[PDB]
Amino acid sequence: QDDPPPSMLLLDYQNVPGIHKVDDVVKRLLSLEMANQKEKLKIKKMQLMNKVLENPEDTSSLEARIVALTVKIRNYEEHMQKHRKDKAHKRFLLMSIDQRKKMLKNLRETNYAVFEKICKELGIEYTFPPPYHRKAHRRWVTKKALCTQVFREVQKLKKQKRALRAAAVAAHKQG
Amino acid sequence: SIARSSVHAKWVVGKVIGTAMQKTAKVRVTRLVLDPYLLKYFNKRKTYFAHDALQQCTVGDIVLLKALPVPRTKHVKHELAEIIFKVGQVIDPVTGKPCAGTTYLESPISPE
Amino acid sequence: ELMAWNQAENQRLHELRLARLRQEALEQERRQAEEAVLQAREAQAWAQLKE
Amino acid sequence: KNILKIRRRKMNHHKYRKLVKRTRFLRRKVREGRLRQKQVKFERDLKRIWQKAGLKEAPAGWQTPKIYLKNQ
RNA sequence: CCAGAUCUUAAAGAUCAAAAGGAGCAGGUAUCAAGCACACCUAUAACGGUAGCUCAUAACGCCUUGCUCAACCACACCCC
Ligand SMILES: [Mg+2]
Ligand SMILES: [Mg+2]
Ligand SMILES: [Mg+2]
Ligand SMILES: [Mg+2]
Ligand SMILES: [Mg+2]
Ligand SMILES: [Mg+2]
Repeated sequence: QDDPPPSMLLLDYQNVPGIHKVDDVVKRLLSLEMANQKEKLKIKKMQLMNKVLENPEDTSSLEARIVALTVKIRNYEEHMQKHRKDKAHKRFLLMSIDQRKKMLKNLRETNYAVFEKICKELGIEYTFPPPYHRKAHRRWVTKKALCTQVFREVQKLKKQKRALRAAAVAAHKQG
Repeated sequence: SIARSSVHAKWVVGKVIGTAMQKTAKVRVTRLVLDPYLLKYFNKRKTYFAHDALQQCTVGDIVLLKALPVPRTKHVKHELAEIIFKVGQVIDPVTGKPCAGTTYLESPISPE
Repeated sequence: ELMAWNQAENQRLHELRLARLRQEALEQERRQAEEAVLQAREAQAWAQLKE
Repeated sequence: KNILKIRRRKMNHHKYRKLVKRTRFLRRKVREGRLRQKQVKFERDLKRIWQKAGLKEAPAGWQTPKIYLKNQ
């Protein structure tokens, strides 16, 4: 988790001349201290888009959109941790995650170098969709578990039988 | 000069579905087939295993397969010949330049 | 004969294209001048308000 | 007008609900039976698998849980 | 794509073409939705190693059934 420090002097007032000469109080009113949450999101967005990107000027580029959407997503995460039962924001979160991923799968298919970088930097991990979405239910889950255990047994038994064969034939061939 | 394969598939081109097995690419090939009732063309798909010597293949790459003279297994009748489009890194065959989608990554008119 | 013919044809088209793209590059720089002007104006206006 | 259709369904449904009330514990019995049957066919399906794979006993530590007979 | 048999002739041909294959097409039923080892590598042909393979573009089942006809496929008392 990052920490856009309380004193950080909101985005719009950072580049106005001679700000640092002003007395403590006004500096304080322009701080992230007296700020909204939306100001901390503006800051977080700028900072991320500077760490991660190449051309922070292009809003249009896929990568840019992915970074922005990722800020929004981390924010819904926070909100959802506080309000467990808000179903509306759960919707925004899951939805907006799917949009991120759609865009990622679109990067990977077009500019791969960048996609690689982004996944590393935002810690997103890109999984390929499965073929066959099916609901794993009690019967199937159990049966499959069994079939897997059966398999592991059988091939272990073939291994033991081949150990016995090798030992027998070797101790025979020697004398 | 006899080296042949009895397969109809002597050359195909297809997408790489999955790489999960050692040195073997799963490759979805797709052809146009004419639905007789509607007289229209739809894409029938079929998979081929291909032998990848250097394990060169990401998922999603468009790839070209040549039929293997002697089948490596029952399911492997093709060897991967070329990688036609690497996934998301594509060099335009026309102008020889890197491109991401419909955009040029390095302009062809800026040689120097 | 035909493969060579095709080759020469592709080269012909290649030169045409290079012409077209140089032209587009020029028109594009013109656009960059325009946008730089407008963004400078609004940068100023914003700086004034905030100040 | 259209209600004639609705009315019909209305009646059907009523009569059926009524019937489920009368026939209730008969129904209970039959459904419990079908659940046992289900569990059994399941066990057979599993046994069949580990046997056709040549094993004699089921693999180590295999209890074959009761899924359908799951307490209500 | 052809091993083989046969005919002719030195050979080459030719006729019938088993096994193996697959561009495509091919009965009903999805209230049959999962199959449960069904893949690959290594290399020497084994030891060993990866953990795969099929499937809603219908796998795996169940039912019905000779056929697309110069013909073809199958059977030959029953237990394929
Ligand atoms: Mg009635
Ligand atoms: Mg012959
Ligand atoms: Mg044949
Ligand atoms: Mg019959
Ligand atoms: Mg018979
Ligand atoms: Mg008789």
